[PDB]
Amino acid sequence: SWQTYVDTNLVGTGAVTQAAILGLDGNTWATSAGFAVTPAQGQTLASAFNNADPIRASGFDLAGVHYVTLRADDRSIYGKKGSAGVITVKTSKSILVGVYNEKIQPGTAANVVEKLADYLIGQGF
Repeated sequence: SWQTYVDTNLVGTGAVTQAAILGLDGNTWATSAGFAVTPAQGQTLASAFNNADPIRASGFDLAGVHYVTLRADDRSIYGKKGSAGVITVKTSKSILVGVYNEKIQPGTAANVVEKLADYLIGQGF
């Protein structure tokens, strides 16, 4: 879903000053930011979603960013750390990753990512 919205606003700063689309062990789709995630991107998200134990306690880490992760098991997963935030939710067989800094509020980005998804939720991937 963020594919076409990745090369325009959604990523430039249409809610997040950075965003990437990874997940699903089938392949990648499209990313756009200033951080290279290790090759274990789709392998760290599918495994991180085991029992909300590793992501809940201690939190998880990536190339150079990490969060505490509050809830992660229902369907959406927008984690935060107190300054920046990474909205990781599923849509069209892909987990968008709204990577933004403190400039964007954890609510202004969760509101736009909630409506866009609302469109792809009717189907459910």
